[PDB]
Amino acid sequence: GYYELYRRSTIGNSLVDALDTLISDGRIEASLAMRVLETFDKVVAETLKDNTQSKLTVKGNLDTYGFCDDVWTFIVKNCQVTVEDQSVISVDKLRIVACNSKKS
Amino acid sequence: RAKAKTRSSRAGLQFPVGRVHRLLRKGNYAERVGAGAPVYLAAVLEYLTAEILELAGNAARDNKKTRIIPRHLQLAVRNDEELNKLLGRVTIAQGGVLPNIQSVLLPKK
Amino acid sequence: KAKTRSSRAGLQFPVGRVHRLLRKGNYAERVGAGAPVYLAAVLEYLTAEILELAGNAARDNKKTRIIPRHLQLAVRNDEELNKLLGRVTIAQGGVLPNIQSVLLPK
Amino acid sequence: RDNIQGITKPAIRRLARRGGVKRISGLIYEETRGVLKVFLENVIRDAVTYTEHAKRKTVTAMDVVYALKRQGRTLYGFGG
Amino acid sequence: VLRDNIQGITKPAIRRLARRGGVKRISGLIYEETRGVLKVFLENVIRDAVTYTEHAKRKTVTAMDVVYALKRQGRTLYGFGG
Amino acid sequence: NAEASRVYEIIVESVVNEVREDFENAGIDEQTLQDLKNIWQKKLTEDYLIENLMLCLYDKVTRTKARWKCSLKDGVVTINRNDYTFQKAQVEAEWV
Amino acid sequence: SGIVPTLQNIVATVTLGCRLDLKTVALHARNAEYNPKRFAAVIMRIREPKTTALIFASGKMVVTGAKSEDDSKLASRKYARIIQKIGFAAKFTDFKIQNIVGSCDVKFPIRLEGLAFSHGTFSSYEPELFPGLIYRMVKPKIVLLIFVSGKIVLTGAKQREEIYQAFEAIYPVLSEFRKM
Amino acid sequence: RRKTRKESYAIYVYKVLKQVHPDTGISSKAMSIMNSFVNDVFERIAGEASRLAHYNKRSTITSREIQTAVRLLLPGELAKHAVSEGTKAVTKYTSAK
Amino acid sequence: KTRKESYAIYVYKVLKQVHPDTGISSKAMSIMNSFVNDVFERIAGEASRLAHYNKRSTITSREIQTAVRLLLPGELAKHAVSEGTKAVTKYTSAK
Amino acid sequence: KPHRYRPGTVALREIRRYQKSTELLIRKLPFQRLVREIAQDFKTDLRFQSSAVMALQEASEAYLVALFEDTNLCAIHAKRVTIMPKDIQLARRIRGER
Amino acid sequence: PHRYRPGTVALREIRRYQKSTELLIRKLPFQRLVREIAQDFKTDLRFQSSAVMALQEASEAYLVALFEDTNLCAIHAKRVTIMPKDIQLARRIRGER
DNA sequence: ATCGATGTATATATCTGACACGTGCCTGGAGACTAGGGAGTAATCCCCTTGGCGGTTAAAACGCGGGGGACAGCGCGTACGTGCGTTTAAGCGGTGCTAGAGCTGTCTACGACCAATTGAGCGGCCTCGGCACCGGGATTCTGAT
DNA sequence: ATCAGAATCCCGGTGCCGAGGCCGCTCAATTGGTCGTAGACAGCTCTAGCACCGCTTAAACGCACGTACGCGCTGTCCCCCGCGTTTTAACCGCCAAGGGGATTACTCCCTAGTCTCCAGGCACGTGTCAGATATATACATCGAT
Repeated sequence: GYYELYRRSTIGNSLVDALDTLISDGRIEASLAMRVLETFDKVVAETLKDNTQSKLTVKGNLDTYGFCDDVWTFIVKNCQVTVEDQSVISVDKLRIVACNSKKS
Repeated sequence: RAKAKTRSSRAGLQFPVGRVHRLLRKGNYAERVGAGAPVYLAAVLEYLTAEILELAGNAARDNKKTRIIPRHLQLAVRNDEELNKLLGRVTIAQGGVLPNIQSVLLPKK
Repeated sequence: KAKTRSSRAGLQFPVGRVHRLLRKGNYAERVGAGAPVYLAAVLEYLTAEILELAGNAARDNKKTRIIPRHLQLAVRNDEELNKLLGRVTIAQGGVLPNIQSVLLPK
Repeated sequence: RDNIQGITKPAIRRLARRGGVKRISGLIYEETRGVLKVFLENVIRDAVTYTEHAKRKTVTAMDVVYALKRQGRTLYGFGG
Repeated sequence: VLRDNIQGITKPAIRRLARRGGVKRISGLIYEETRGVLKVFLENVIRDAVTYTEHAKRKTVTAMDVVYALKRQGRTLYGFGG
Repeated sequence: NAEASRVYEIIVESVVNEVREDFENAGIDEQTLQDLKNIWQKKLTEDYLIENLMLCLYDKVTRTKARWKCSLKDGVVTINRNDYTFQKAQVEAEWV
Repeated sequence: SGIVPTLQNIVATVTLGCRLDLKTVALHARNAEYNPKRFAAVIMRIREPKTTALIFASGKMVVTGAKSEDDSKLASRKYARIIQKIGFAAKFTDFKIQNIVGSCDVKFPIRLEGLAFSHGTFSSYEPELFPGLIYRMVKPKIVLLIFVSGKIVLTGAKQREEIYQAFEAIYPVLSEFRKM
Repeated sequence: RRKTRKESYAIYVYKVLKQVHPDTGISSKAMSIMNSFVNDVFERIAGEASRLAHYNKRSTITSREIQTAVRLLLPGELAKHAVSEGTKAVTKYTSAK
Repeated sequence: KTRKESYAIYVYKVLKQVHPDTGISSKAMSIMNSFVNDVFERIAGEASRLAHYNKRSTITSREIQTAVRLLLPGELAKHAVSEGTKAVTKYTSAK
Repeated sequence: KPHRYRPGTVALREIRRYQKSTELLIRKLPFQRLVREIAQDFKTDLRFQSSAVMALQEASEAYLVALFEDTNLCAIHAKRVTIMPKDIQLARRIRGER
Repeated sequence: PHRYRPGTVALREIRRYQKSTELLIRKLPFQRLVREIAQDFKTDLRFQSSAVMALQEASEAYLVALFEDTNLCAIHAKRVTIMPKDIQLARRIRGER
C-alpha cells in the first residue's frame, strides 16, 4: 500500500542483489523475494518516520525537472550541500526523486 | 321561542363573544369564522385585561390611589417582564417611564 | 379573440393573477378594476429597479448572470431599496465590503 | 422658521432627565432638534398621507395613531 | 438525544462571522457570549417554526415554516419561498 | 555518518527480526539470514528529450518565474559514497 | 511620439490534428508536469526561449512566454518536433498568436483620477481593490493596465501595429493629465 | 342631532375590573388606553390567525388558529395561561348550547 | 396540487426588457419571486387597512396609490405612483 | 457664602423628579407651531385636531426619552457621564435609523 | 523567518469574508445544534434540508449584523477589540436585551 | 534597497450542471351578461378649529464662577494574533428504507345567510367623592466644618 | 460626627369636575331553519429525510511567542452645572366666526357571480454554454532580511 521506489537506493538494490543471489543459490523463490521487499518497504517507512534527526539542505542550479505519476524528479548541477545534526560538501551533479507523503 | 341568552354567559366571560364574532367576520380575516373562535379570542382578551388590571390596581394601591390612571398602566406593563415583552413597541400616553438611574451616575463617597 | 389585461395595460406582470390574489387574499370584500392594474405596474417597476441595479452589479463583476450576491449589492448600495428592504435578509447575499476607518493601518 | 428653536434647551434637558441623563453636552440640543425634526417629518408625512386619502383637510388623532402604528411604534390612549 | 452541540459553533466559525462583520480584533469571551446569543436566537425562531409546523399537523419543519417564523419576528428572509 | 550507521544497523536488525514467520512458513533454516547479514555487513564495508542520487518523500512544490521551493522529508541521500539521512530538506534552484 | 512600447509576452495556440494520450509524453518528455486531480494537461518548458507549452488530450496546445512572433513560431515548431519524436501523428498546423503584451513608461505621474472623471465611459478606478485603471480602448480592441507609477502596460492585440496605434492614440490623453 | 354609536370595550373592561379589584376605579384616559390595548391585541391575534389560515390553505378561522396565534404572539407564561383560559371557555361554551 | 404558481416568467420578461443579454440564477429568481410576494403583501395589507380605516369595502386605485406612497420611500414612491397611474390610464383608455 | 449644591446633585434630583412624573416636558404651543411648519411641507392649509397634536407630542416625547436612555447607556459604555452627539449617532445607528 | 504584523492577515480575512458569500458555520454542527434545540419544543422532529439552510442563513446574517453593531460600539469606546459588553450594549440598544 | 509572499488583470482550454428554450395541456383568466349594493354627490348642520385679546406667572434666556469630568499622554503587562504541527470531524459520494408529505374521494357537520325579535349597550343627565391644590409642620438629604 | 439649610413627605380642609350610576332608545346579537361546501378522514403513492459506511482533506485544535492594545494613573483645562436676575411668551380664560367633519338621501354604475371557451403558463425534457478551475505573464504592496 506504500510507494515501491525505495529499491532504487543502495540499501534496496543491495537487497535485490542478495535475494536474487540466494535465488540463484537455489533455496528461495519469487514469492519469498517479493514478501521480503514489501516488508523492507514497511520497515524503511517506519525507520524514516521515527529515527531520523539530522538536518540536510542542498542549494544549486537546476538542469532538468519533471512530474509524472505522483513523482517529482529533478536534476541539479553545481550544488553545495551542508550537513548538520557542520561539514559542507561540494558536488557537481545530483538527482532528486520523490513521491507524495500521503499515499492514495 | 327560547329566552335569549348571550354567548358570553354561555362561555362564562365578560367580554362580548358576539361582538368579537362580528368583528372577526367584518374584519376580513377569513371568509369563514368558526363557532369557537370568538369564544376563545374573547377569553384571551379577558385574561390579558385581567392581568393588566391586577398589575395596575396593585400599582394604584402602592401609590395609595383608588383609580387606575395611565401612570399605573405604564408601571404595570413595564414592571412585568412578559407584558413588557408583549408591549415592547407600544408607548402609553401620559405614562411616564420607570424610575431607573444608572449606578455609575450615583454619587460616590 | 381574447387579449389579456396586462397587454391592455402595457405591463409584463399579470393583471389577472394580481386580481385573483387580491380577491383571494382577504383584503376587502370587493376589489376595483384599476387596483390590480396599478399594483401590477408598481410591482413591475420595483422588479425593474432591482433587476437593473443587479444587472449593473453583475457587469461590475464581469458576469452575465444575476446571482444573489448581485441582488444584495444592488439593494444595499441603493439607499431607496435599502430603506425598502432594511429588515430583509437575502440568502447567499453576503454583506457590503465595508471596513471601518479606525481599523485601517496608519 | 424659528419653530425648531421652540424646542428649547430646558425642554431637551427635561427630556434627557426623564431619560436618566446626568450630564449633557452643548451640542446635544442641536442634535436632538435634528432628530426630533426628522422623526416628526416621517410621522407627519404619513399622517398627512392618511388624511389626504380620506379627502379630509384636518389631521385627526386617528391619522397620527395610524401613521405611528405604520412606523412600528404604537400609541395607546388616543383611540384605535 | 443530542447533547452539547453549541460547542460545534467553533471558535474559528465565530471569528469568521466577526470577520464578515468587519471586526478586526476579538476578545476571548466573545465566543461564549456569541454562542449564548446564537442559542437564544435559534430558540426563538425554532419555537415559532415548530409552532407553525404543529399547527399544520406535520412532523417535519418545512422551510416555509422557518420563513414564516422569521417574518413573524421581523427578520424577513428571501430565497426559500414567499 | 554516525546517525546513518545507526539507521542501517536498526533497519537490518528490523528486517531480520520480522522475516522469521513469513520465512519459516516455507521453513528452511535461519542460517540463510545469519550469513545474509554477515555478507551484508561485509558488503557495506564498501539533448532536450528523454552514480549520484537522492531519494525521499515530498510535501509541496511551488514555482516562480524561474525558482522553485520544495520541502522534502523521509529519505536517505546517496552522495560522495557517504550515505546520509535527513529529517527535513529544502531544494531551491534557478532555471536559466 | 518619440517613445515606442517594448514587447513583453506573446501567447499563441497551435493545433496538431490528433488525440493525445499525455501519460506517455509525460514519461518520455523532460520538464513535463502532470497531475490528473489538479490540471488535465502536461506543462513543459524549453531553454530557448523561456517559454512553456500546455499540451492537451485533444491535440490543441498553447505557447506563452515568448518575446517575438517568429521565435514563438519556432518554439511551437520545436514543441511539434518534441511530440513527433515521441511518436504521435501530430503535424504543425494552425499557428496564430492570441495576444501580445507591451509595456511603456511615461516618466511622470498621472492625474488619472481626473482622467477617470473626464473619461468615465471607459475608466474604472477603485483603489483598495486594484490600484490601476483598466481603460477599455475600442480602437483598436486593447485593454489598458496603467498606473500612477507611469508603467503603461496594454494588451489584447493580434499584431504589433495595432498596439502601436493604440499607444499613439492614448498618448495625448495620458499626456494632458500630467500630475504636478 | 344624535351622533352614531361608538363601540368600545369600556363596559367589559369595567366589569373585568370590578371582578379583579372590587373597589378600584379607572380614569377615562386609562380606559382609553385599555380599549386601545384590547383593540391592538385583537388585531394582532386575528391577523396572526388569518395568516395561519392562509398558510395552511384553509378558509376558516377556528379555535385552533386562535390558539396557535396566541402561542405565537404571547410570551411563554402569558401564552400558556391564555391558552388555558381559552380552552376552558371553549369547552364550557360547547358543554352548554 | 402538483401545480406551483410563481412570478418567474414575468421577472424574466422584465429582465429581458432591462438587460437583454443578462441571465439570472434559479436562487436569484427565488429571491426575486419572494421579493415580489413580499412587496405585494405589504402593499395589499396597507391598502386593506386603508379600506378598513375609511369604512370602505373595496380596494381601488386610490387605495393602492396611497399604500405605495406610505410604504415605498420617497423617490421610489414618486416613480411608482407615476408608473401606476400611467398603466391605469392606458388600461381605461384601451378599456 | 450662599449655599451651592455640588455639580450633579441637582441633576440627579431632576432625574428623580422627571422620572416620577408623567406630564409633557415640551411646551405645547412651540410644539404646535413646529408640527404646523412641518405639515406645511406636505400639504398647505392644513388643520389639526387638538388630540392629534397631543398624540404627536406624546409620541415625540416618548421617542426622545427612549433615545436619551440609549444615548446614556452608550455614553456609559464609553466610560463617560456626559452625552455627546456621537452617542446619539451610535444609538440611532445600532437601532437601524441611519 | 517572515511573520506578518499583527492585524494584517486579520484585515485581509475581513476583506476576504466580506467579498465572499458562502455560509461560515460548518453545516453539520449547525444542523445538530438545530436538532438539539428543537428537541425541547417537540420530540422526534424532522427537518427539511432547506429548513436547516434557511435557519443557517438567518442565523449567520443575524450574527454578522450583530457583529457590525458590536464593532461600532467597540470603536465608540475608543477600542478596536470587541468585548462581551459590546455585544450586550448592541443587543440592548437594538431592543432585544 | 531588495525581495519574497500575497493579491489582481488579461487570453485560453476543459467540464459540468444549471440555465434557456421547445412542447403538451389544463386550468385559470378573459368575454359576455345580470343584479344589487356600495360609493359618488348634493344638501344641511353643528361643532370644533382657528384667530384674537389680556394678564400673569412660571419658564426661558443670559452671565458667571468653578469644579468635575473629557481627554491626551504615558507605562505596562497580558491577552490575543500569527504561525506551526497535530488531530479530527465535516463533507462528499453512495446505498437503503421508510416515515411522512401530499394528493385524491367521499361524506358530513358546520358556518354563511336570512327573517323576527328583543335586550344589551350606547348616548344623555346628574351627582358626589377622589384627587389636586393650598397651607402648615415633621422628615430626610446635602454641603461644609 | 454634626448642624444650617433646602428639598421633600405627612396631614387636613377645600372644591370641583370627572367617574359612576340611571333612564330611554335602537339596533345588533340571538334563535331558528336551510343549504352548500370546507374540511375531516381514509387510503394510496412516492419523496425526501434519516441512517449508515468509507475516504479525503481541509478545518479545528493545542501551543508558543511576541507585541500592541486595553486599562489604569495623572495633569490639565474647559465647559457644563448651579444659581441669581431679567425678560418673554406659554397658558388660562373668554369670545366669535365659519370650515369642514359628519350625517342623510338618492341614484347609478361597477364589481361579484356565473357560464363558456381557449390559451398562458407551468411541468417536463433537453441542448449547451457561463462559470469554476487552472496556467502563465506583468504589476502593486507589506514587512523582514
